[PDB]
Amino acid sequence: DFEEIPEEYL
Amino acid sequence: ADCGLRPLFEKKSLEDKTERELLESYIDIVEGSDAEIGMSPWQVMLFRKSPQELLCGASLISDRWVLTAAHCLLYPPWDKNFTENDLLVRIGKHSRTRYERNIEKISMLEKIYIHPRYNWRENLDRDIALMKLKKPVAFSDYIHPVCLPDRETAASLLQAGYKGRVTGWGNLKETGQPSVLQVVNLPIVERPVCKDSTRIRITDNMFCAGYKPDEGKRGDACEGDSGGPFVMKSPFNNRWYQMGIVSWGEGCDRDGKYGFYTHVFRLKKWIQKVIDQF
Ligand SMILES: Nc1ncc([C@H]2CC[C@H](NC(=O)[C@@H]3C=CCn4c(=O)n(CCS(=O)(=O)c5ccccc5)c(=O)n43)CC2)[nH]1
Ligand code: NA
Ligand code: NA
Repeated sequence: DFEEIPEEYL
Repeated sequence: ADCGLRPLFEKKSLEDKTERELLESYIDIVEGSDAEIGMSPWQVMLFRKSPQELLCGASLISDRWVLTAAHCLLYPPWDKNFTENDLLVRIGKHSRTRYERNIEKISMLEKIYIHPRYNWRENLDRDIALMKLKKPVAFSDYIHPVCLPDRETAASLLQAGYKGRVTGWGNLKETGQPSVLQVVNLPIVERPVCKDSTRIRITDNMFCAGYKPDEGKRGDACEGDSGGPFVMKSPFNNRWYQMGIVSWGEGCDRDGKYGFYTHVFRLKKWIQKVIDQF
């Protein structure tokens, strides 16, 4: 449901 | 220090659209409304890394600590037991699902601290946990900590009939999901009424809030709102204080049922203790 978040956050 | 003074309202001497309702009760989310931008700068989103999902609400109490409900991280009967590497904390959000570029700040957790006496076996008594951020978040117009009550703030505001405010991205009905952060102002309810509404054993670490089936106003926290803040504005110094944490309730917004909140002041000693012990 969520827009992807900056990969660096994972 | 600067706690509970919102950059976009108190600081510029602007009032949000429903605060008068709070203040007017001090004797001068289901069924909420969309929050205004920067209305709840301390509202934090507990985010699951994988799958990527909203776990719970939470609140910023300093530049490095987040307060939430312990049942948000640990609930063995549902095989719930999150580690700091399991979650992400998202601060300064408005929109529930979109990544608010240049507005929100996403943080990693350093340590999770659950109340040692959190009673998950019976009634979620002492449902509180602290999460310390890997790095301090920088305050802004949309990110700002709430104040923790002191004994005399707790004393004068925590009264039946006095309204508090709950915010969250939680379900819109027991049986809907907002796109934007929702608000609802609810009255604190007399403890006997709280007790008489449930079979569960109510402890002093709790308070309930909501309207009476007769009062003719509705509203309640719901799924996904868990761990969020129940706050009040002090009419003495104009600051916002977190009195409660969304804990538990039977259904959402049922007639003759109330939401139950972790009594932040009662557990403030544990909060201080872990904050300057780590
Ligand atoms: N009205 C209202 N406002 C906010 C809400 C809540 C609606 C749902 C959420 N709360 C929960 O998922 C918690 C957490 C763990 C266990 N659990 C239960 O089994 N019950 C429900 C069963 S119970 O109430 O008999 C119970 C209480 C305490 C421990 C176990 C069971 C319950 O309420 N909880 C978030 C706020 N409701
Ligand atoms: Na009872
Ligand atoms: Na109700």
